[PDB]
Amino acid sequence: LEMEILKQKYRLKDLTFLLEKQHELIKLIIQKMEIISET
Amino acid sequence: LEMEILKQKYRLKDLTFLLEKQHELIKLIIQKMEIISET
Amino acid sequence: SPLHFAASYGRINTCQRLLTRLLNEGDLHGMTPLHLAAKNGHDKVVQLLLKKGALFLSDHNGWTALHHASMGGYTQTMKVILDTNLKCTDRLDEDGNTALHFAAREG
Repeated sequence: LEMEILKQKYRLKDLTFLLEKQHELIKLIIQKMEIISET
Repeated sequence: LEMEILKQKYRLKDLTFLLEKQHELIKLIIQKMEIISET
Repeated sequence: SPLHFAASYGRINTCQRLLTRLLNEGDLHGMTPLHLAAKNGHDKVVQLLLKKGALFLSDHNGWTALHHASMGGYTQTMKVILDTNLKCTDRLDEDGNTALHFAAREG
């Protein structure tokens, strides 16, 4: 069915956008994080 | 329908790759993180 | 508890500072620090634990550190394990599975 496939593709695109934002946030966490005992 | 399904499969593969990279990054965060008050 | 946490999460500097009743002691599931380090795929922690004379033991389900590294597909941890003791490759779990069985089943 075209409807289900296209709605799934929209959901997957939104998921990809959110995961890219999350990846950038985690990279920023690593950038700003304090590493002392495990340096 | 085949073209849409293949495009969705490619999107899912890219999402899997990104999520594996994110998982490795979060594991590294746990590796290097400071744990003092919650030891 | 601190050594188990550090081994399980790959905090190697904590492992070196904390280090043999502690090296080969399990938890309520029978997992030694080597078991947890292999399970989570920390080949450097596994290598350090092995150089301090940790023995290849079995947990409550009979799994070896090589069993736990194969279930997760951690090839580097498995290489570290296999280049020290060539006698844990064919150990048998409680249901008769080996490390090869888990690696093949998990893809």
